[PDB]
Amino acid sequence: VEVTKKGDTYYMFADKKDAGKVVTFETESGPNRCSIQAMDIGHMCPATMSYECPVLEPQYEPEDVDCWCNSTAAWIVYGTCTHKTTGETRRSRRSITLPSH
Amino acid sequence: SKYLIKVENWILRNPGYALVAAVIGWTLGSSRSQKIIFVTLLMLVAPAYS
Amino acid sequence: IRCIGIGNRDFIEGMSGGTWVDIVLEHGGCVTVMSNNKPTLDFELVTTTASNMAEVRSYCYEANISEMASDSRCPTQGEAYLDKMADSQFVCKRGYVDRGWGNGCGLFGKGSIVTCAKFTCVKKLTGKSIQPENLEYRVLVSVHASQHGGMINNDTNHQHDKENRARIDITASAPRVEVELGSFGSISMECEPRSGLNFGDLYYLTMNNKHWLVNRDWFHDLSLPWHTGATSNNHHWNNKEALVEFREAHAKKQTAVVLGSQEGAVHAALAGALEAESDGHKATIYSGHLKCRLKLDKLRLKGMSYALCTGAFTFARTPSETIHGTATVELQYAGEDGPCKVPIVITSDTNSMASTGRLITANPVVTESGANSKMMVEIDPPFGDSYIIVGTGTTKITHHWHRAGSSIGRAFEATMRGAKRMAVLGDTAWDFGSVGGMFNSVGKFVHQVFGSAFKALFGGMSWFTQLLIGFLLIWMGLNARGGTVAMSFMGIGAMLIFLATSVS
Ligand SMILES: *[C@@H]1O[C@H](CO)[C@@H](O)[C@H](O)[C@H]1NC(C)=O
Repeated sequence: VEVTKKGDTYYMFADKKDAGKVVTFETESGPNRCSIQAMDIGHMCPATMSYECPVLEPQYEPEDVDCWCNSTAAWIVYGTCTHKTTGETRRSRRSITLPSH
Repeated sequence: SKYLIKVENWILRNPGYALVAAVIGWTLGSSRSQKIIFVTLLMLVAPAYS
Repeated sequence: IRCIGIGNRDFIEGMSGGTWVDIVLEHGGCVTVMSNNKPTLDFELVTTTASNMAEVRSYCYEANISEMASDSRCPTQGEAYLDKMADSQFVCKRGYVDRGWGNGCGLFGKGSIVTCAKFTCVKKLTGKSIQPENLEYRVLVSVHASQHGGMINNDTNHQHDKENRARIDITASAPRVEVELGSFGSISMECEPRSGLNFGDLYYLTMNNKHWLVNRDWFHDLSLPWHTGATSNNHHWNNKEALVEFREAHAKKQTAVVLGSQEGAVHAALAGALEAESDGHKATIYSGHLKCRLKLDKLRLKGMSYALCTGAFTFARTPSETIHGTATVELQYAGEDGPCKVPIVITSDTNSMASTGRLITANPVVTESGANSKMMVEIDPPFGDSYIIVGTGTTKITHHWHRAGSSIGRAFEATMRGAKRMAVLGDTAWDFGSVGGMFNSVGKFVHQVFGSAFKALFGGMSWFTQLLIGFLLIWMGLNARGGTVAMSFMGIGAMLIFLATSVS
């Protein structure tokens, strides 16, 4: 995965292949091992979900969290689409109805 | 139907003679309905002289 | 000849000396105008044209999203913040989610989470308004010139003699038009686009190369993203949350999704809607009537000065009959005498030789000087049995014809139709300006309302007996001291005198 810093904050460009595995990079504090448990992760495409995942103490188990690192809070970003066909999932099935007349 | 249209067209073709015959037959009846029958006789015999 | 095969056909006759005459045209019918010395004309309204329509509002049924971002803050930190909140193209939602030691911070309370994403409209539909000054009507004018009557000339490319047919574009800017029919002459038309379909409660909906008409109170009720009509490459949208569905909640994020194509919903909702057609940016409407006034001053005949035909006339087929009791006759002429007048008479017996009916086509004539030529005419046979005779000498041909119904029935039907027509012409019927046209107007409409029955009823149109009947009726109404017996009798007498003064 790509690791960059824009304005004193770390961005981790993670593709689809690195799904369910940890990665180690370097910060101003030192080495950082960060785990990624993204279940709905997709291929690389303009539709990119990005969310900060926070640092926590190893003596606690993750709860409703699919990303955690231990140096600081790290911002993760990854595409969300199917088979690199340039198409989002858009599986909402809201089926909004309109008045007849 | 078959004869009404013919006599109607005949009346509309020469209404003067028809009105003359009608006013002649009007004064030759004993009762009102009898006068009507007498003028309808002329109305019916009007198309064919024979 | 454009008015032959039409279900909704009328008949308008004006005064002999009356140049002006008013008519009403329906989008599904036709009008036939005849006179004593003028050739028969046939008016039809083809299409209502709407052009240069302004845009009012545009909706977006199918949309896409990209660059979803979120930010979460737990208690003792305040509201969440994102730089993309201030941008009009990015939509976000706020919420509160439960947090704890498992999520990063200590205090046991709910925090503030915000999530926004871009919004790009891939497909959209548009709504236009219709103004009266944009409408433009098209009326075709045909002339009964004893044409062959063949339907081989559908478009306007060729096979349309410019002296036999014409097209007129009535606009709201200039309602006065001058029509040139070539050798026949010129006419004037003043049409008033009034009493049509209301266009203050209708919107022209364009969607997926298709078009509809919708109600204004319903167009604003639709729950979809929208934006007004502003010429620009990137537009600001409102109420786009109706197309972007956010998940319930998550301790660190929120994943939004976009709805699919709502084309099916719109197609289902517009089932009971009116439809139309369009070419480029112009639209075509098939509903709406029109009122017009025609001035026939320079209109004349074409073959009034021609001679008679000394050749051989023959029928080309059995004469057909239309729904209005009119008979079309298709003749074939043999000989080379040039354009000559067609001698045709209608009587009750071969020995009578007395004109009993009228002709819908005035001055029937042959158009070319060929050896074996063809022509067509349209006549109105009298009720009952009749004989059509064509030609003179020992070569004249005869044909039997029959027509059901009654003269009084047709007279009453025509009178009721004329009364309905005069009732439709509520405004712009008379003129209250300069004096001298008021008596002309009252005479004109009493003629247009009672001549159909006058011609059918009062004998053989002698023009001499009717005047005497009118005079004696006026005298009978004059020598009467009782009320309500002199006014009505004098009115009927004057009506009959005027109707005999007109053309019979
Ligand atoms: C993060 O945790 C890993 C786990 O072994 C450790 O190797 C690394 O040094 C930690 N980072 C720090 C303490 O900055």
